[PDB]
Amino acid sequence: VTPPPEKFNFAEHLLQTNRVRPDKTAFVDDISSLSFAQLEAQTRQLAAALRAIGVKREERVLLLMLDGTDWPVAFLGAIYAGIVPVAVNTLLTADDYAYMLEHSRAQAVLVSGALHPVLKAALTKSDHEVQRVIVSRPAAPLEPGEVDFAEFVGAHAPLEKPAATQADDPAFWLYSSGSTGRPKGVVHTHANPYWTSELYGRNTLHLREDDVCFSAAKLFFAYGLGNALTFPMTVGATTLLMGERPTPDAVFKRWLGGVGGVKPTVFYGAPTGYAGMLAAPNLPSRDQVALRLASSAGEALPAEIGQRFQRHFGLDIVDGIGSTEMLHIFLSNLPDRVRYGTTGWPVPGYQIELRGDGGGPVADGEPGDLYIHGPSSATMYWGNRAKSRDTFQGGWTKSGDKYVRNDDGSYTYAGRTDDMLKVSGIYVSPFEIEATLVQHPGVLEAAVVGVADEHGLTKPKAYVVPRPGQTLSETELKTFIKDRLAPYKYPRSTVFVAELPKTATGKIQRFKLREGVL
Repeated sequence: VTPPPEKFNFAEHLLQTNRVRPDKTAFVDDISSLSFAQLEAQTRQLAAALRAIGVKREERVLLLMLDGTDWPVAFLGAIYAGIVPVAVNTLLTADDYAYMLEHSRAQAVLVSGALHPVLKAALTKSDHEVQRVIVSRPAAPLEPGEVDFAEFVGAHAPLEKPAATQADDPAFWLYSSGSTGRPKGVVHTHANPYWTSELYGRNTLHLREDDVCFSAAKLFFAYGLGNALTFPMTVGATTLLMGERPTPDAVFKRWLGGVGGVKPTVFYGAPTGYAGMLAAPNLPSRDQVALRLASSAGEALPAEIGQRFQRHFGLDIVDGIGSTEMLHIFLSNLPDRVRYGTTGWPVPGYQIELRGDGGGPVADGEPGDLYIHGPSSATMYWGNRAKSRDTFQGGWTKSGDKYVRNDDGSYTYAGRTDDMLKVSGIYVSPFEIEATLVQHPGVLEAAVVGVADEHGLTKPKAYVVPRPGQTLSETELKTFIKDRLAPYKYPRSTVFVAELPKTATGKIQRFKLREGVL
């Protein structure tokens, strides 16, 4: 793969790529579609609009939007102007977004109607610098300071040239959270999504122009931003976008061609989603779908889920691992070479090392910490030198995963180095769930650990010591957490116990709970 030139604007790169196919559908969702020509026009008009309200090169804007055709216009429009969109999870709290408005110093926000109320709460409580709120598909009346996205884009002529950025200039941010602390701003450059789109989307998955891509993983996840924006725009594929939660029924409606008159040929999602689908009584039969490739990431794929999907569909599930910091997948099975129970082989372009307790070599078959060297790595966590030094170790990026290398050069997941759980293929801190539980007045102490469900997928499980002399049931505890935590973070079971295993010092020995001591 030839490196991008040193003067490079990633949005201009994607637009120029598709000037050969102006009338092909680029994006379609439940209510709208954009051809590549329509997309380029709206992208450049948004770039002009953001400049006209005074947002400058290198300044951030926050992009808080459900998946839909305005999302790539927002993302590429900022990037075309050399403005840095900070693309964020749409399931967070107002406090989370208040922190991100302050930390990013966002100068504008591009927000979906359905998310405008949470964003208003974040604006009201923070010391932000937002100059304008641009609301895609408002669901309630707007006030001064807020403008409808279509009217904002419609009111400006398209910007005539892109910002003259360098390949290694910041292009956008994603946020990534650890087991404690605030989300970290992962800064990615204009070159980074060129590399993941060429090395993984083109050269590993062999995506092509006549594909119809559809990702259950939203565009704000690094995985979904490549699956359903940077990868298909790189080869001129059409992409289907869906605002709503990806249940088996919502995904099957789209597999069957129920939206936009298109049937997806490439599907991406998490092992939890694949399991939920394979369990659905109305799982489509193979002659009803046009899928030719099924990608998974977000948690290790249990072998039985891959084997059952292959038995049913005649397609393997291609499991790979990436990270927010590496932008997309660096270690993966191949479409024609899948070894279930492993995450396959290094993606060409990336070097993988396993390091032991002193940074040394590990023998094959021994677990080590996984480090990655490749050209799509983020530069830093913005404003956090300490955590940047920990993760970005002279050219190598620490993932926080442990892995074992097999005799055929494949790699098998061996756990985390930092207490995080991957549940429904999304990071969940057990300490967050425990902080929620202990705020219930009937709870004395709580410890949360991951336990495999019946399909082999990790779910949180909570061990709770009730306060003597309050009554407290499992039902009350479920009600309490309902609106306090996202549904993916719900413990799959709660076990009431009289005490928890502790060191001599009073530290909870979480490992003893995982070993089944209670």
